[PDB]
Amino acid sequence: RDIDSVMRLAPVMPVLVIEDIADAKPIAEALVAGGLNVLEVTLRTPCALEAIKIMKEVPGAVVGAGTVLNAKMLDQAQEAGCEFFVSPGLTADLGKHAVAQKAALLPGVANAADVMLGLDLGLDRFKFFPAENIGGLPALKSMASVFRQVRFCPTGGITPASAPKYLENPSILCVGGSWVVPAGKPDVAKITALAKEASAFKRAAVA
Amino acid sequence: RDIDSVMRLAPVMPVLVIEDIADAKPIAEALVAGGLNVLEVTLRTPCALEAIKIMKEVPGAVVGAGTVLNAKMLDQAQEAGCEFFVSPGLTADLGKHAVAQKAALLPGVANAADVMLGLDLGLDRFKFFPAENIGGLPALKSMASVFRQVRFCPTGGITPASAPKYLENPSILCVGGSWVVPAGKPDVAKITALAKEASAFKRAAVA
Amino acid sequence: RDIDSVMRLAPVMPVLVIEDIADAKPIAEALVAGGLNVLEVTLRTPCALEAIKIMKEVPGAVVGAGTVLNAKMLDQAQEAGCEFFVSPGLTADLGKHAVAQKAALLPGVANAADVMLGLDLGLDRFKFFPAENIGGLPALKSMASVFRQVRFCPTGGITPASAPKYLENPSILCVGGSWVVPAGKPDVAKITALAKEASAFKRAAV
Repeated sequence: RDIDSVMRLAPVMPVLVIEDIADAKPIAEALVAGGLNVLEVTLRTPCALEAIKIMKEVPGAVVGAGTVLNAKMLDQAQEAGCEFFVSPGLTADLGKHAVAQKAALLPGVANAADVMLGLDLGLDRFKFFPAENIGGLPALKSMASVFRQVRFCPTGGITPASAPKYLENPSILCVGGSWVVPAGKPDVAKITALAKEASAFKRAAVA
Repeated sequence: RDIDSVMRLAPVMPVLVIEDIADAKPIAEALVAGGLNVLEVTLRTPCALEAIKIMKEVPGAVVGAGTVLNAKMLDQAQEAGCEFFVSPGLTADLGKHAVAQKAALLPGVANAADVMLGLDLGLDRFKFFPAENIGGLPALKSMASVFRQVRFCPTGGITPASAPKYLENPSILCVGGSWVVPAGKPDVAKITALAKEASAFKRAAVA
Repeated sequence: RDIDSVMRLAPVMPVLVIEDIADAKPIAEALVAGGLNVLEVTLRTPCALEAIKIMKEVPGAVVGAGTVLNAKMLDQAQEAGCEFFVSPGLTADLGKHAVAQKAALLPGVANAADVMLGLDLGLDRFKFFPAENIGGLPALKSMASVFRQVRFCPTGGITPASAPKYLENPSILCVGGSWVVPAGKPDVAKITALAKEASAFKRAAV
């Protein structure tokens, strides 16, 4: 499954920071019950690859790795069973490797030079990151109107209040956010409710 | 003619999106009558290279291509007769190719690394894009005071109201804007009047 | 001395634009008397390498070069006696060269791709520049929370009022600023007082 398809499965891609492996299964189950099957587990905590291997066992879960900073990490996340890969930015190295490896990479962009490098490598789906701190929807629209063939997932500072505005733009296939898994102790009921709310967001884009 | 000379010809560089080839000659005539000889035709529409070939026949018109994403597009724009090339960002590839080809490229920058990559390739004139979404004049002043040898053309969200503020800064040679060719149906009188207005903007950099 | 140590010496790294070589010694003396020993002399003026050579003779001065755009300029700044190097951004070339040369480079980053390139080269201390124009503390926090191993010095639009907010974040080791050497005629008393004031900023990191 290529990255464009992953982006269309759900309106919101939860960005998970797993601080305790005990939380992995319940978080994943709650998200999936709520209709958010596509899970980005960030490689920001030491227990992240275990957490991935655990969520991967949850039926319906499409588990990816975030915070993939280089080819090494991408290779590790792959071995662990990740179906796609998110990185906060793009380097030529990470890109060339993802392409070579047929890996569904969703790399971060912040400006035209980033997208252009992406395009040169044969990539056309990017994470706009960190969205709210680098110009927000206005900045993304400017990029979208220049790179017509490109589609985005904005992440960074997006909330339940701002997500539907981004999703009204057809250049945006989904948004990333952590508001869906709050605090630090998992409340399966709260998570499932926030996920239901979020999985019902309308998108302009043909999903 | 090198890119610095192009930038000094006029205070405003119209950013044209030509949707109907019938409009190319009249738009170009109107702009040139108005004192805006330097025309950026964006490669955002299917008829853009024809349009360039038409405007190129207009006496006094200095026609360039915008939205040049890669070396392929640059080569095509060149074959078509473009005198200069604008891109929304800069890659090492597009840059090395422009330099090699002696093409007057005016590439987009959004931050210091972009400028630094430009400088390494032997380029010192950049488009700051999309200006109003990446910090505006305050951001551009910061860059300008660091890269003293560099000069800019900001494009992106600039209006008749903001253009003279950018043009007061001597690091700015001109600005790009699309306000000069409004709507989608050409009014030669309106265009010429808006161009006269804009061609009389004072610039610190050019008397 | 590596770059992480330079960053910890003082809370504020003055960013100096020396417009007149006569001003170099007095500025450096005043800053050092004020407890800001770490001086970044930007290579933005024609007299900057002379200025560096002068400030380098000032006892207690740790002099670096700023606005190092490439390997050539780094090598020149080195020859002139600089102990560390700051650049507004990072290129693979400048980075590879700094690493190869064991030079304490503090390069500018503005987004994740910049940091990622840094990390690939073995660097983990960056200047976030120009801070106030590319998202400020909020943007920096977003970066810091993604790149947990990295530490920053924000520069660009920082003031005495905002500097302590940045320094409360433990990902930030120090800030750069020019407010400490005002105007364009040096007032040794004003400079020393502003430097004392700035040298007493608390930092979460140190």
